[PDB]
Amino acid sequence: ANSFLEEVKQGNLERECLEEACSLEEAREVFEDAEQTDEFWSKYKDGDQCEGHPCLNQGHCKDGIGDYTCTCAEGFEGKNCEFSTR
Repeated sequence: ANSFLEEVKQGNLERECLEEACSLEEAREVFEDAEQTDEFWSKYKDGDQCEGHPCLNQGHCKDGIGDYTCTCAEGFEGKNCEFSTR
Protein backbone atom coordinates (compact mmCIF):
# COMPACT_ATOMS: atom_id res chain seq x y z
CA ALA A 1 0.00 0.00 0.00
CA ASN A 2 1.67 3.26 -1.11
CA SER A 3 0.08 6.44 0.29
CA PHE A 4 0.38 8.63 3.43
CA LEU A 5 2.56 5.77 4.71
CA GLU A 6 5.24 6.16 2.01
CA GLU A 7 5.81 9.41 3.91
CA VAL A 8 4.03 8.91 7.24
CA LYS A 9 3.49 12.58 7.99
CA GLN A 10 3.63 11.29 11.58
CA GLY A 11 2.55 8.08 13.37
CA ASN A 12 0.88 8.38 16.80
CA LEU A 13 -0.66 5.72 19.08
CA GLU A 14 -4.44 5.10 18.93
CA ARG A 15 -5.35 8.76 19.48
CA GLU A 16 -4.02 10.09 16.12
CA CYS A 17 -4.52 6.90 14.05
CA LEU A 18 -8.04 6.52 15.46
CA GLU A 19 -9.56 6.96 12.02
CA GLU A 20 -8.25 6.01 8.56
CA ALA A 21 -4.97 7.68 9.57
CA CYS A 22 -3.61 4.26 10.45
CA SER A 23 -4.75 0.92 11.91
CA LEU A 24 -1.85 -1.54 11.68
CA GLU A 25 0.40 -0.58 8.74
CA GLU A 26 1.61 2.79 10.10
CA ALA A 27 0.69 2.19 13.78
CA ARG A 28 3.15 -0.70 14.12
CA GLU A 29 6.82 -0.33 15.01
CA VAL A 30 6.13 3.43 15.26
CA PHE A 31 5.95 3.06 19.05
CA GLU A 32 8.05 0.92 21.44
CA ASP A 33 4.68 -0.74 22.08
CA ALA A 34 6.00 -4.31 22.44
CA GLU A 35 2.98 -5.82 24.25
CA GLN A 36 0.73 -3.03 23.03
CA THR A 37 1.44 -4.79 19.73
CA ASP A 38 -1.18 -7.29 20.87
CA GLU A 39 -2.76 -5.48 23.90
CA PHE A 40 -3.09 -2.37 21.72
CA TRP A 41 -4.85 -4.61 19.19
CA SER A 42 -7.22 -7.42 20.32
CA LYS A 43 -9.56 -5.43 22.64
CA TYR A 44 -9.35 -2.25 20.58
CA LYS A 45 -12.49 -1.84 18.39
CA ASP A 46 -13.65 0.73 21.00
CA GLY A 47 -12.85 4.06 19.35
CA ASP A 48 -9.62 3.79 21.41
CA GLN A 49 -11.65 4.34 24.59
CA CYS A 50 -10.91 8.08 24.39
CA GLU A 51 -13.25 8.55 21.41
CA GLY A 52 -16.46 10.26 22.63
CA HIS A 53 -14.57 12.59 25.00
CA PRO A 54 -14.84 10.48 28.16
CA CYS A 55 -13.02 13.16 30.17
CA LEU A 56 -14.68 16.55 30.86
CA ASN A 57 -14.14 19.98 32.40
CA GLN A 58 -11.02 20.64 30.35
CA GLY A 59 -9.85 17.16 31.38
CA HIS A 60 -7.06 15.59 29.29
CA CYS A 61 -7.22 11.92 28.20
CA LYS A 62 -4.65 9.07 28.24
CA ASP A 63 -5.99 6.24 26.03
CA GLY A 64 -4.47 2.78 25.38
CA ILE A 65 -7.29 0.14 25.01
CA GLY A 66 -7.69 -2.07 28.11
CA ASP A 67 -9.85 0.99 28.96
CA TYR A 68 -8.40 4.51 29.08
CA THR A 69 -7.60 7.22 31.61
CA CYS A 70 -8.41 10.90 31.95
CA THR A 71 -6.94 13.94 33.75
CA CYS A 72 -8.70 16.65 35.78
CA ALA A 73 -7.06 20.10 36.13
CA GLU A 74 -6.44 21.82 39.44
CA GLY A 75 -9.93 22.69 40.52
CA PHE A 76 -11.80 19.89 38.79
CA GLU A 77 -13.76 16.91 40.19
CA GLY A 78 -15.92 13.90 39.25
CA LYS A 79 -14.95 10.86 37.16
CA ASN A 80 -14.63 12.94 34.01
CA CYS A 81 -13.77 16.07 36.02
CA GLU A 82 -17.47 16.87 35.44
CA PHE A 83 -17.58 18.88 38.69
CA SER A 84 -15.30 21.81 37.80
CA THR A 85 -14.65 22.94 41.40
CA ARG A 86 -13.59 26.22 39.84
